[PDB]
Amino acid sequence: FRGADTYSVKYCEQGRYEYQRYLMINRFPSEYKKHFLSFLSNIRMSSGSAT
Amino acid sequence: GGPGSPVRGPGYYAPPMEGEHQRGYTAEWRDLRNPMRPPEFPTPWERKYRQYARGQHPSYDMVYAGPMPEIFPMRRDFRKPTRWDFHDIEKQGKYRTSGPY
Amino acid sequence: PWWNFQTEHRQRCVLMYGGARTKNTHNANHRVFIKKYKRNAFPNRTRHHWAVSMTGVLSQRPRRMPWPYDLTSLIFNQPRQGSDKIGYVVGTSMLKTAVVATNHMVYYPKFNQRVSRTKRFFAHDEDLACVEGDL
Amino acid sequence: RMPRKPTPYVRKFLEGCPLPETLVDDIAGANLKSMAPFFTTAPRYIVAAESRLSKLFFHHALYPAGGARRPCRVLIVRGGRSVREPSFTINTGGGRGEVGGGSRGYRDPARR
Amino acid sequence: LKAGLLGHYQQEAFEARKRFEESTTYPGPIRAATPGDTRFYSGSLESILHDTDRHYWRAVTDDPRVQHLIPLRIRFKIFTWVTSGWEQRMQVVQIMAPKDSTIAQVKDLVLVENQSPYLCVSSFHLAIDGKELDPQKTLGEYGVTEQSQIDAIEQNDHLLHRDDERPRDWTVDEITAEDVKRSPYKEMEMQPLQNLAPRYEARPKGYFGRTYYSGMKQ
RNA sequence: UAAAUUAUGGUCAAUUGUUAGUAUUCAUAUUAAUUUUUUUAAAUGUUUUAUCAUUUUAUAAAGGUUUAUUUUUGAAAGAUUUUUUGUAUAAAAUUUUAGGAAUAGUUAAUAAUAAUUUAUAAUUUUGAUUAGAUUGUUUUGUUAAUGCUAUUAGAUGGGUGUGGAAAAAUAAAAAAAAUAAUUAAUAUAUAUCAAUAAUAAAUUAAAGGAUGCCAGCCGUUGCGGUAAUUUCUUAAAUAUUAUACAAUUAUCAUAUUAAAUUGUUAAGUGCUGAUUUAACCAAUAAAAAUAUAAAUAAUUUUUAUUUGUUUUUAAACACCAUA
RNA sequence: AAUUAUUUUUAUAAUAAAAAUAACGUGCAGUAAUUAAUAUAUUUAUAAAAAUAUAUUUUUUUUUUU
Repeated sequence: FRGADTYSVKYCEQGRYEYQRYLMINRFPSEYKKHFLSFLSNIRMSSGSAT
Repeated sequence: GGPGSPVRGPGYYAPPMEGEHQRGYTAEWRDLRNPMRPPEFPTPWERKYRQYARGQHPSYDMVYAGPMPEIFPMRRDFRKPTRWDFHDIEKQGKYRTSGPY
Repeated sequence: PWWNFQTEHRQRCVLMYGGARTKNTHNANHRVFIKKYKRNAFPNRTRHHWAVSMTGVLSQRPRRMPWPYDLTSLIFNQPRQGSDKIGYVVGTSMLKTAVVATNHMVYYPKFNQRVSRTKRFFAHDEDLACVEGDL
Repeated sequence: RMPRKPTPYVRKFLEGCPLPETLVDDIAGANLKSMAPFFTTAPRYIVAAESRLSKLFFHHALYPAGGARRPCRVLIVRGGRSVREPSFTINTGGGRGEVGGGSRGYRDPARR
Repeated sequence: LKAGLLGHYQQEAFEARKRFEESTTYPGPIRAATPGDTRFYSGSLESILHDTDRHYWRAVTDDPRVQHLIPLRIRFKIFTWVTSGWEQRMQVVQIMAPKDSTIAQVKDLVLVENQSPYLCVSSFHLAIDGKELDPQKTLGEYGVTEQSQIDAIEQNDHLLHRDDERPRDWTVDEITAEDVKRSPYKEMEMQPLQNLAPRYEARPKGYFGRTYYSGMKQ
């Protein structure tokens, strides 16, 4: 069953992250606020203890 | 397909579609069984792979190694429990017996 | 080779349930329906049952399913299915509330049909600005 | 849920007739719910089961739940005789520690 | 609604927008209004505690929270102990009073930055070069500016009636941070927050294992 | 009406087995079978602790019926700390019934936790409520097939209000706070006895039968004919219809229109149709967007036949002997 | 002497067991010298029948042909 089967050379000669297509993800403004605040808190987490 | 499925439309024909949906179903959606070109990359890096994105493998004289098919008696299922087959999840499941031979 | 989405689904099932993908269930079981009531005295007023009624939500024939390609998905990007709709105000008997009639599409592969259904939603307008007939 | 093979017929629901736990407890001598209304002078037979008899249940056997003034009965316990090994203190090892032997009541029958 | 008419309606809307942009021709410079807040956040309901009254990300600072204020200095008569004893000296407190505040309001503000347990303990009155100030007189009516030497004469009463009922950090936004150990004008307000824990994503969405076929997206 | 322009000055073809993929057997497959095997008899030792207590140990079954859900931060993970502040509760969408109708501890608003209030509220023929069936379930099977067909992941408002969370009366074991043990096929029954029954629960290896009949001169003597003779010694169900030739249950049911229908207040006529393919006048023939657009339609009407209505009540004619 | 393809009934200050029915009309069935057919409805005890009312249809050339 398909013992000898090959694929294009584009697959093996593509660069990294060439295939990613630009799609605009949409989310609610409440989601925007929630995620922005969460990311800001995570950035501001103080180092030393476990970070 | 619904929640987890990547499939977006029926395989061959569908109801009439409009605008971007028709454009996508007709041209732009991923068609992974295409034998001439693979799915198409974004604009800046499709041009530079245009001449790698034809055909499947450049050799048209491939000498088939491996086992020969059995034409009598013809078996229906080849499903056996195996200990070291890491591809069993794929070796299972019905597949179409249509190929070059 | 290229595999189906069924192969991906089988992989997921095997990983989560540990190899449990199916059981090869018997398919040709000979069912029978045994009638208990009289020929024309079934105990119901609207629908009378006299055969083997199958009770599938997505396992009933003729097949049908949501069709995500319609006006709403055509006219604006949504964060999530059914998040944003466009309809007509149908009733305003409730205070600070508008009843909006919205439509969607169901798909029947057997007949290759795209039939438009309708759904009614209680919306909210705090300042009583919606009148019946507003889009 | 439990797997069940489908069947086109009606399924039978057996209710069963097990051996009454109350009877097993009564013969073992370990029934703490029974109240005998009338006190009697007649031997009571009990069959020891896997060393389920103890001081707690034997106290009730002596003084039944009906309310008694004296052990006024003979109490036959088939089997139930125990044999106790001697006890000695191990001084070797990490420290002093008793070894009490044990009672081989149910484990060693009287006659093979 | 029939989707086939979307193209025709798009053409009609394009033409209507062009007619609007062409006929009325009455745009102009209009002051923008603060966007207020919305009650219709998505997801499940939120509790009372976290109802900070903003349900979207606004990266600007609108007018209502902006205040016009002047950095006044208030002098205090303090006595220091030198080898001889009780030498007289001077102590100052920085106060950020709004331009339109009254002298009584400025005094009440000074009551609030007096973290010192020794400085504002007895009733006092504000004065300029000895001339006492009317407590119901506006700063502009006295002409006082930051370059204005103003003294606080502490009458030797006691039991100064206080009301900490007004939080030190009270803006129109009605935020109430429990810690009132420093004024908002002194707090840096931008520093690492150690009272928390960074949490990574432990819930895979669609991809759990051996082969990333499609990732079961959505 | 464009009228046959002279370079014919370049002929010498095709085939070399090299692939842009649903392909159709009305009878072969497909099931219970020709090949169905294999076992299974309950009565039970989780643990540590400061000791008559306290700490750790949150989804067994049958029944009842199942929306289409769930990140208690709160316990643990877990750390230079600290919160029972680390946003878990939401929505969209897809169900069945030969005899098809009503539903309600009800909808929204609210200074109302815990509604003495206000409203022309809410569900439903686009098929609701109840009743019946009923876990869902592109995984099964079949086919040339977007057809048909099959299914066991779960969940659980009165048993302690404990707990971070009820998931709590059973536990093929996910090792559970000292390295119990860690090259073993053990995942043992061997936790071997004990009332108790194979009713029942699970599982598919590859270390000769049928089967009678008969008055003996006639009592219930119980003789015989008679060792009585004939019938018994791959198919059924079928998947593949994914099409309805065909007509003798048919399964019902848009009124056939400018050549037509209607006329009292409007025309014409003894009912216009005996003659005659032709019939005065009035009303009535077209008139939104869109052909792709997947509901762009209405839910009414009766010119035909019977029957009622009543009917000094038709004179008649024809049927009876009313109509 | 030619041409012809299942259901019903029933119970008391006592509360489901008894009875009966069913199974296309079809036997020794209908007046054949033989009496138009088809549809729909009304009636009458010859009812698998007949009568009445309406409608359509059946012509084989010497009437008609936009």
